[PDB]
Amino acid sequence: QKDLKLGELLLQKGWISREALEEALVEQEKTGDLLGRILVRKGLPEEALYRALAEQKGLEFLESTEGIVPDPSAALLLLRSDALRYGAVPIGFQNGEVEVVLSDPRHKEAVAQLLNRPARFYLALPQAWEELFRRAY
Amino acid sequence: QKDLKLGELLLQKGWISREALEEALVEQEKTGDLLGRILVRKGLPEEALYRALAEQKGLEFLESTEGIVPDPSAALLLLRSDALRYGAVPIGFQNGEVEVVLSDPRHKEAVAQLLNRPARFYLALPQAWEELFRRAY
Amino acid sequence: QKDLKLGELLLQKGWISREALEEALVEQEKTGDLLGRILVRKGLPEEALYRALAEQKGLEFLESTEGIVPDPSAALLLLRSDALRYGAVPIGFQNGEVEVVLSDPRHKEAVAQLLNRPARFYLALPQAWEELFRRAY
Amino acid sequence: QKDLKLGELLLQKGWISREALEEALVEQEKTGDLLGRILVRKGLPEEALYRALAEQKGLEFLESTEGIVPDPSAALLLLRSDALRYGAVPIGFQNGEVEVVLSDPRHKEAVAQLLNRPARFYLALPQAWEELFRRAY
Amino acid sequence: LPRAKPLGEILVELGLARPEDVEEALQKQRRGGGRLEDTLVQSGKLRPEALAQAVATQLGYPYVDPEEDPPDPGAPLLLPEDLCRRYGVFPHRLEGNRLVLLMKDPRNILALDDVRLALKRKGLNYEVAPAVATEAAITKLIERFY
Amino acid sequence: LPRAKPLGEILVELGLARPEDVEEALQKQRRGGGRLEDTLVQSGKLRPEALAQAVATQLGYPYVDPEEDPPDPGAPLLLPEDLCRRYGVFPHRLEGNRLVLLMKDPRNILALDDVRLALKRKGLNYEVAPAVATEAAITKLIERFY
Amino acid sequence: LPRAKPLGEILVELGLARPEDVEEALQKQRRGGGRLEDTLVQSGKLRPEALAQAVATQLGYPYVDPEEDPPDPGAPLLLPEDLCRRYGVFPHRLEGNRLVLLMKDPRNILALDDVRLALKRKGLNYEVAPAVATEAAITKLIERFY
Amino acid sequence: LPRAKPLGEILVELGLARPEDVEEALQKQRRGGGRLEDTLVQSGKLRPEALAQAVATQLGYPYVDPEEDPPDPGAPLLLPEDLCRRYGVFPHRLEGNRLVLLMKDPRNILALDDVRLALKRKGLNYEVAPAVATEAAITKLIERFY
Repeated sequence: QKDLKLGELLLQKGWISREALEEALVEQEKTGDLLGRILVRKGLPEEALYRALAEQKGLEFLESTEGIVPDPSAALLLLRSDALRYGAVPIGFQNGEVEVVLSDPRHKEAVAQLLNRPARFYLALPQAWEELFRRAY
Repeated sequence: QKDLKLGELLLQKGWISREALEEALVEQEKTGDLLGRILVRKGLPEEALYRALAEQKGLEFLESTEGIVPDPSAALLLLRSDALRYGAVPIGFQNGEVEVVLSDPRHKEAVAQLLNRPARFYLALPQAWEELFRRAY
Repeated sequence: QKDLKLGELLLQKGWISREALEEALVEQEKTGDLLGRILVRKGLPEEALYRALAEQKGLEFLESTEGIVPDPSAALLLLRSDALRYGAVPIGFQNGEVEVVLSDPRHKEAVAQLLNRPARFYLALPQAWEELFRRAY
Repeated sequence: QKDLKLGELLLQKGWISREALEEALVEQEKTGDLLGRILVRKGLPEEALYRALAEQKGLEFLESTEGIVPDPSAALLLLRSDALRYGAVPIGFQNGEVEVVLSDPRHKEAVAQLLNRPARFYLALPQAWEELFRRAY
Repeated sequence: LPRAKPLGEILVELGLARPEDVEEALQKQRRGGGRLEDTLVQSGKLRPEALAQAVATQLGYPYVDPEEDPPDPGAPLLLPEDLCRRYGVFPHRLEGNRLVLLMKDPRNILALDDVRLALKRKGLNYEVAPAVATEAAITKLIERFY
Repeated sequence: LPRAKPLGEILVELGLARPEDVEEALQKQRRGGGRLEDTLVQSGKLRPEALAQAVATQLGYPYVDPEEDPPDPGAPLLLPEDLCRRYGVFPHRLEGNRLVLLMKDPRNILALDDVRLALKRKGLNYEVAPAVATEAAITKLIERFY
Repeated sequence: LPRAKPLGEILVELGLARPEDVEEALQKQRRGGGRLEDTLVQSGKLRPEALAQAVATQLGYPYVDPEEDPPDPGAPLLLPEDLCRRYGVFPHRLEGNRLVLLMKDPRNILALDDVRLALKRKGLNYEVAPAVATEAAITKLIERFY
Repeated sequence: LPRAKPLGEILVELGLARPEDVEEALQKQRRGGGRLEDTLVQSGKLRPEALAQAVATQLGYPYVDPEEDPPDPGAPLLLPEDLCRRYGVFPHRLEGNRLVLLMKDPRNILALDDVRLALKRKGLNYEVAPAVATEAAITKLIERFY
């Protein structure tokens, strides 16, 4: 349930409008999805979402489309289409370890997935995540 | 159930009348409410309680809810009446760290309420701790 | 189980009349009762017994309840009559051992108290136990 | 069965008379008792056997009845007469410890006695064994 | 009270010492040259607890109990034994350069500040975030790290 | 170097400072001599996010959370706590010659130069790309490793 | 210290000696170079156990048996092994500036002042509470805990 | 001291040696100036068997094989290897002040004196709790622990 406050940090960074925050929050309370993956599209860039969120939830920062690698061994838990609406996907796979891309670390329902092996959460650019989603699973 | 005994430290530092201790212990068995929470009202001058309790459990001797802000999600975990006889509305709620500011960590029957997960204890004045409910539930 | 000859320190350290030992030793040998509690009152001071048992069993002699402070972890649940009749309270921890204060470490029904955890046993006089009765619960 | 010929060394060392060796050795093969033990008192000072055992078998070199303390907790494990022929008194007891002190760990007829629990061999005289058994058996 | 007012009188407010003890200590500091707290300790008036309970409260500083409270093992790299002894202080919890300057008497702000500056002489660029423990516990705490 | 855009003006482009705040900081470069980047942090002409984001925007940097973002054991070996705290920095993951350096101001060349000599004399080839984080975590990253 | 009664004389009061043993042993130490506390038994008069229980008694302190009483490790490290061995003493309970010192001879001021200095180097400004023990028992205590 | 029944002649009386070997040992006395005792074994004249029983006979000693008898690992440090091997001795179980010193000849007073001093200067209070054993096996035992 906690982070160093999504929405608010994004507003402080000049990344979202006050309206993006509030409408997104209404959608959060209405749907169960949380504010972060909701702020985006309501005014927030996903890049901005992810950058602030990385600071907010204990995440190690991830790479661009020239960096992060797809792997069904880990990704077979979150479908490219779930990954797409979520904004998140597992990264690579060791027999004893998975690295994971988050979107919104507060999205209670979704952040509960991804970890398809002992694993660690990370976060960065949506460009990377989209290409990753579509190849990973 | 380990402590330096509320009511005894209180008498030792000039914090209570002896009668506060004796009657509050009776009410503490007959109603089951915490001795300390009861002592304030039975003849203990507020801060006097918390300072003894902080000595009893080796706790930080704290400031008010200006800084010690409660958690409404955690507050709604307990019936506020459970939390009130307990002597605190919880702050935070980690699996190995609920933050609790009890009015009497000594009282063996009400002290046993609330902590579905163990607490790390700290403690300030009752003004703060009752405000802690006003600020959460 | 080995010891350093219960009864011998009592004589050698000038703690008893030899009579305490011989009568008591005979009762241990003939009745099956234990030499520790058997020895006292036979020409053996209570203090004298406990200092011998303390050394003989690798245990420690205790002073009055200014020293033998009960541990509420158990003492608030413990009946005052248990503190008195076993002459015993389980206390704190050290290494993995929890202290057992006892009226007689040879008297295994009392050493039994505590033993959910490893323990070193500690020793004291009937008055230590009556005072502990009076203060512990 | 094997060792550095327990009991023959004694002749070499002047510890026994020639006659002691010849008689005891005939008795060894004839009776099953072994030369080491059989030689005592055949022209063999018992101590000299222990010098030989300390040398030919390697048992911890211990002492006579004025040295080694009897203890029925263990002595009752083996019959005094056979034990005397065997050459040992089992001494002392902890749940995890018994000492066995033996004059003839060659004894083809019964060498395996006593050390069938957390115990090991030590070395001392029949003089001690008989007296220590009579004092505790 | 306790609040701003000197140790002794604030001890009265928490039942730690009486108006009489604090007045005699004031009479003593007239030649003693110390603070009410120092003459209360010097005159044999204070309990280690008396100090800790009222002084922390006095300045909005925490009263901490070192048997449990953050006996930070890296904090002696900022306020070492040398300095611990100099002011009757101990380095509870580091915060950047900051130090929870556990002290027998934070009422003596200038002593907290002298330590602050002395922290630079030993380690990081200070910033005292002071506290007090039972004076006896401050002593035991210091012993635990040297 | 680093160069690219000026920090002050970027703070403003992000809507995280007034040009008026940038100018006062510049006046500090005339009223003390620190450069715009030093003067902004010294004069408080940066919304916290302005500094961090503006530099991340100005030059190009990652957003991390140092509480968990790997405090590589080589990091306390690499850059000492006194220096680290003075310049608001602490190494995270060491990457061969390179470094992800936690830093309050990834553009401030003076701060970076003092850091550089330490990161040059020990561990790395400097090759530093400082990271963005809340000061609370910068503080904790420096604080916890030494 | 405290000054103490003569050891032999306290043994007389306890029914453990004649004044003849006290003075004869005293005349022995006057030539021998040892203490009355040693010569009561070195002169072959009084039992060393009697002497051991009696010296603390001689001072108003208890008999404490070293094979029983807990040698709180801080205490033997507080007062070094060589220094302990030197006086026939072994450290126990600590509090504030206090140390219980279990001695074959509680009267032995060489310990108490050299101990004082050791305690002060550690951080305790002395307040030793001598207690007495059988020399062999503290010998074993000394052998077992530094 | 020690005294009792002289080793030379008893080595012979036991039927384990000739008077001629006592004399050749004595020739070492004539060619070195030591005692019988010493030379009976040091010059290699009287049989080891003679010494096993005779040394044991002269003063009262046990005889034991060092390769097996519990060679108390701390005891080897009680007598530094060259002060151990030169005299054919090895420290076994310690008994408080006492040492079970296993030696080729516990009556060889020259070798024994060098060892005794080592067992007080380097060792315990000597108070030997001795035994007899060939030098070869003893030496192997010494080597195993130093």
